[PDB]
Amino acid sequence: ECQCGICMEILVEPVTLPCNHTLCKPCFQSTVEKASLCCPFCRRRVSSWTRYHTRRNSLVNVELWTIIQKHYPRECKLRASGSALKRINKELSDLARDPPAQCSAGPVGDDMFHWQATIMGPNDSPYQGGVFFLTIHFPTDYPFKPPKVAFTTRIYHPNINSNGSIKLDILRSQWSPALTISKVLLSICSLLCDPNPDDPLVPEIARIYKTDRDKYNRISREWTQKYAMGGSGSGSRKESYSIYVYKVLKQVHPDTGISSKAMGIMNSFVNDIFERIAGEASRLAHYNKRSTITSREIQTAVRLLLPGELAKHAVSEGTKAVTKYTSSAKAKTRSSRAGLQFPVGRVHRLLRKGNYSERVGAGAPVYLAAVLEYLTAEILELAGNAARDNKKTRIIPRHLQLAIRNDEELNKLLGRVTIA
Ligand SMILES: [Zn+2]
Ligand SMILES: [Zn+2]
Repeated sequence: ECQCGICMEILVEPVTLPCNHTLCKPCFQSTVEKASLCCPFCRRRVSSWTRYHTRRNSLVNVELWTIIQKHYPRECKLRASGSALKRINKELSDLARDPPAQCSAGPVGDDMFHWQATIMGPNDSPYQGGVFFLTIHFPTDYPFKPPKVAFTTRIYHPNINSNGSIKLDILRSQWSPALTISKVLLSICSLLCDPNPDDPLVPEIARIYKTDRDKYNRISREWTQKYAMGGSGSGSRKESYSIYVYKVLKQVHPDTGISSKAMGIMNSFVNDIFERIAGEASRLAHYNKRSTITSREIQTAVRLLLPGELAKHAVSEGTKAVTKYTSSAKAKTRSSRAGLQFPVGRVHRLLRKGNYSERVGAGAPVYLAAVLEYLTAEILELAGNAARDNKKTRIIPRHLQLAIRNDEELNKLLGRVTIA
């Protein structure tokens, strides 16, 4: 609990500066002794203090060091043996440990430096009942530089403008590494309950808030209604498509099996293709200020990321799936309605879960599921062919690597994925 405000790892050889900020010795030497010679929290000069004590081996607060060592030895010894990414990874764990009320945030797909966040309109405030989405961008120098935070949902606030920019001291001048994204999100919640009209970002809204509060409250609720009516993230657990890879392998090679080690690689392929297409689809949606990812954003992602004929075929399979899905009967399952083996409803959840956008249309998961199915069928067809070469009836990792390397286009697509 008595943690280092920089790295969020248990204080080892804590160093307490004259300003009485404390940071573990590793953080101190890297950020104060090696270059800055200033406190990373309040920026007070500690040059004279650092040189006087480094010569006498008296940087560590012995009293503080002995207490945490006896009380919490396991974490001191675990730690004993980049910084931005790890700090961001520790933030996500902190968010899961003490989830901030009315708030949630998580990375966009597998990109840790780009998060999505939701803020429920605080209770008894004119934004109550609305869900407000925000975009968070962690800089290279995190936590030494602030995170870029902005609203993507329009809101009526004296300190929030049409760009989604948030005028809030801790986001810039008063930012400190000791702050966490959870603390930042809770400060935004307070700002919604108690605007700061005397330091406005939108003077008109501040003047109305200062001279006609009834008006301000009315317009805030109308805006909350018109525009405001985002989770842990993708998580660390690896999804699997074994059920559906098996189904496709049966269609393509009914007399050929696939080993357990090979199936894990197939999952890796499918998960990698999902992440890349959805990630690009997320970029396009944000680029064009669209709240919903649809079949259009998925297609353009496939057109750009897939090579040559794979892209053309995948685009065809995705277009035919959506077309068949729109004309199908409403009663059957979504996968059945699109004529696919891969799970449409499940792909939609994973698209929603990955924080790729505020909303996800019904055509997107159909188009993406059909693309995943097609690419899976191509890999399995070639992998099965590769196995038949070696006089084998069961696909193994070696046959998967062969099929990818022997196909120019698939090698371009999956060559970077590691096969053991
Ligand atoms: Zn530290
Ligand atoms: Zn300080």
